[PDB]
Amino acid sequence: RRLKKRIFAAVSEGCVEELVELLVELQELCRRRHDEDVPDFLMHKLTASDTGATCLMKALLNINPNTKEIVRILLAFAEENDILGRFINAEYTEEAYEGQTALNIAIERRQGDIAALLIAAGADVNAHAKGAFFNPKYQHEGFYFGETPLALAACTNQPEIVQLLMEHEQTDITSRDSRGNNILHALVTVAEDFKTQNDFVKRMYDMILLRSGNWELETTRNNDGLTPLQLAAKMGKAEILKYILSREIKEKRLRSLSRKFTDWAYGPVSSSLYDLTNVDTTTDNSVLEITVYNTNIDNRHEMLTLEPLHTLLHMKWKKFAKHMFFLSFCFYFFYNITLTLVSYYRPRGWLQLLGRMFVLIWAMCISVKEGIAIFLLRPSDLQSILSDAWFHFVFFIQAVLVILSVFLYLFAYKEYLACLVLAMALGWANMLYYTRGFQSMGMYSVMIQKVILHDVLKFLFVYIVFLLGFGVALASLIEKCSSYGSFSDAVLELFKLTIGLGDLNIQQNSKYPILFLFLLITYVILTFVLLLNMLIALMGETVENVSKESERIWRLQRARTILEFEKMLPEWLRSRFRMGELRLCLRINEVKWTEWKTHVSF
Amino acid sequence: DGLTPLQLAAKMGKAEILKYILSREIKEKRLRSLSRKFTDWAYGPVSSSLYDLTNVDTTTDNSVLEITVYNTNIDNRHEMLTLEPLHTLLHMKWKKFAKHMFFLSFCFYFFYNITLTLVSYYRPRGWLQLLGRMFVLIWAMCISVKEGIAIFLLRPSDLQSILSDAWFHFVFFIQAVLVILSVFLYLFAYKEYLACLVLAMALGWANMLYY
Amino acid sequence: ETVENVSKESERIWRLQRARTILEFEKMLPEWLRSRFRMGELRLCLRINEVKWTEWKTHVSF
Repeated sequence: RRLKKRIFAAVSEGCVEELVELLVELQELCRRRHDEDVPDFLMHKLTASDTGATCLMKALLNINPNTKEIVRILLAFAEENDILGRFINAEYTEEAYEGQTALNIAIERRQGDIAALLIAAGADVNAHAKGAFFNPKYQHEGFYFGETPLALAACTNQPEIVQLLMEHEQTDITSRDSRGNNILHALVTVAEDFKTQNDFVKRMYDMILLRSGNWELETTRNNDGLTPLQLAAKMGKAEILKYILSREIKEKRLRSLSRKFTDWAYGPVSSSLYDLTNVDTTTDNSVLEITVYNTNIDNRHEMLTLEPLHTLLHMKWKKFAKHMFFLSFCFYFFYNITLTLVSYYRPRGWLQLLGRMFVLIWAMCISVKEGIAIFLLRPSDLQSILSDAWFHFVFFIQAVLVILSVFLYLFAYKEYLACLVLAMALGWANMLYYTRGFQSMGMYSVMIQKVILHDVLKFLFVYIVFLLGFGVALASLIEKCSSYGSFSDAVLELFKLTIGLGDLNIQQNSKYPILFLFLLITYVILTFVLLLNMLIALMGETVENVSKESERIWRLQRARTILEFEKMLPEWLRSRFRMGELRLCLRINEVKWTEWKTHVSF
Repeated sequence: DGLTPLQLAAKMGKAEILKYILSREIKEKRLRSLSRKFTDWAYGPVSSSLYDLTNVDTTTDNSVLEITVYNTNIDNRHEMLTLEPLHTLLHMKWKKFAKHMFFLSFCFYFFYNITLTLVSYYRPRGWLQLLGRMFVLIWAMCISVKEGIAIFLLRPSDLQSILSDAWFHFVFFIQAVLVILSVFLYLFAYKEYLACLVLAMALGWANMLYY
Repeated sequence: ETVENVSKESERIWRLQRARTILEFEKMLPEWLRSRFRMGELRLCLRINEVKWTEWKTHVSF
């Protein structure tokens, strides 16, 4: 009741003589045997009852210029009463830091010598700090480091303790923690995608993999089924991905770990074989399909520009995707030409039935294809971000409008013309999707979507309240017997007056003509001059901001087209795999006239 | 003037001395009551710390939050409103009780303007309008007296010089007095109530951009 | 020129207008219902907790 808090206050600040006198006094209080329990009474007088923290963690959490010898005499006292086997490896009891033993706090607080002192004293290294704070839901709620002391020494940039732990006998390196991660997935989750100056994590990954010297750390999957390569492609870290995909290590006994084998080099020309184990579309979930089909990252073009992704997409294009894209565009052009010629020569016999049937067949095909492609619209993050969720909707709406027009035409209903001309107008406005094949037209097909979604929806969501306010404030003072008779004619007159049409004549059948004229002049100064040109200043800002970022959007849209047309193929006709076994080992060759010349000029 | 060094450094707009004073961690004993932030525990990047809220709240009548928000004579007000314990204080003060009050005020003003629009559109060129005229008159008297108080406290006359929300008090008060003037001219024999009523309705629908 | 100069300075103006709305709605309350004060005595001592992933990583990387 009194010695426990006394020794807990004693261990904190570092009064050594008070500490050793209270430990020998605790030994005398232990000497009078109450014959209840040998270890539980010692734990009750040594560990706190609320948190679970022992005197060792309290010594380590509160470092001071006399912090080593208090741990040494405390371990000597633990060594004295035969308690050290269940004392130096004690964990928390609460479910917050549940598992955080003394070795983790020793490693985290940059105390390497105390860490080696505990590991030489018989500390456990396979401990798992599996508390909920250690594996939180997001990145901002807790410290995720893989809950092992080896990964904690690796992520906090202390390579001394990493070398000190890998040379130990018991420290299993491929130990998978609660999420499934080994040390390499934890190193990937800590790393930073932007090229910062001293990035320790690439060096740590390098030396840990070379110190292990086995393929096993590189290919174990976590609970989501992702290797470190697929995980670094998932999270969007371009530097670790660029290191892993092109890893050239030259000496013998570390050569099966390499992934790029340079075959021959001469000046700037170099031919090299890359490895394509998990970077293809052979398997169901790979680096190409991950780095193209993401939405949760921003540097997708920073990842799609490095080999063997760039040459893989070029070979995949010029082998079989260019002809499939131009063939799809030709079929959609003939479908829209046939729909236009049918809907223009409407009967106000035997020349239309051929001409109606191809339209109906291709409409049923397009509707069921988009029905499948929106049935797989499960993640609902593709809807949030601009990447090609819209065109599935518009193609499906045009197909169902065509088939609804045909089924209303074959019956006695004469409202088929509305559905048919909406189908034809939508079908000719959908041809801008096929302007992603060129380079100078992708910047013109993405601008429409960025400007409609960013600016014009905002300006219309403000302009509707001025339109409604002045519409009822003008229509309600017109005497019933000029043009402003109803609400829904005054709203049309104000819309005509906004876009430069319409008559701003004086004489409407009012009883207050000066008030009517003042409201009309105020509306024209608010929306013809102030609101409209402010919208055009905003649209200029959006178009300027997107036309300096057009080529990234075009490359990403082309890559998504590649992988969609590649998934469209059957299992046969995928006889276009890359290269025979060396492993797949795609052979590429490139010239680097900029790096060779600055490498030589020094 | 009744200002501590903390309130003075918030008044003059000096962000560096304010950032030093509000988060002052001194670690040795005998200089620990002078500290204002007590760091409770730290682990890697996660840190939990207790800050002090003596003169940084709205408990007293003149404090650092009320000074650094309600100023006009400075330019770096966002440089001061982004440091703790002001940022988390405004977030807690929002999500506890101010979000519901703001959305409730917006819903009441939307229903007041919908009722004013439906009354002023179906003008008689009986028993369906009197309910419909009376809620408009009650909420107009409430809004007019609220803005009358809020412009009665418009003493400094530097809030008029700088864009911060002196305009909307004027426009809300003008729309409220236009509504009550239209009602009092409608209950008499005057037929110039339509001018005041449609100016009130147009101003009431252009005032929804404040929300 | 004005719209370009204000749309690169919009988020400051929005944060300041939100803060003025907070303090106005807080002054609107009576003396009762200000049972939403921050934290009991240690002094008031608001407890906050934050992660600083940028300062920790550059502090560690040296």
